[PDB]
Amino acid sequence: SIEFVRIDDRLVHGQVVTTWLKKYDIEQVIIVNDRISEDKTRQSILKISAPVGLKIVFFSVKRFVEVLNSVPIKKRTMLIYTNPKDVYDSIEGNLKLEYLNVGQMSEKVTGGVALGEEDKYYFKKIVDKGTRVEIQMVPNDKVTMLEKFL
Repeated sequence: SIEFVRIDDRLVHGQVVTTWLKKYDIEQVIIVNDRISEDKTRQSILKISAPVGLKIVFFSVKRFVEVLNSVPIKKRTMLIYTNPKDVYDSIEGNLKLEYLNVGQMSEKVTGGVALGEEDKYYFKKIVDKGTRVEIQMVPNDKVTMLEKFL
């Protein structure tokens, strides 16, 4: 029951994410990131910043792939990544991804997304695997298809 997967440098920072948690009626955010999965300090800050009723879990890519293949996911879940490489590695780990939302990436391509060489490489692999990829900060924001810049 992964409802929504998003690439966002802010993660759970601000009013940006909560629009998405309302829209998809999210009960659970999984932040899938190696560094954050390592770092209790940034986990504590993100837990401190999360809205009232939200369960937040942190996984490395490896561990998340393992869980994905070993555990059914009941709660309505939003996955947040910070880069397309971890998304593609999750796809090879059997994440079925028809639609991928890109929030903020901090070179410049559009207002909110700054792409490197690695980013363009993996984004191209994602769009190649069939995934529909949309830059959109907020549900009311204008959609731009990322393939545009690939």
